[PDB]
Amino acid sequence: LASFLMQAL
Repeated sequence: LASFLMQAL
């Protein structure tokens, strides 16, 4: 999940 939110960056 973290990566799915951090993809914004």
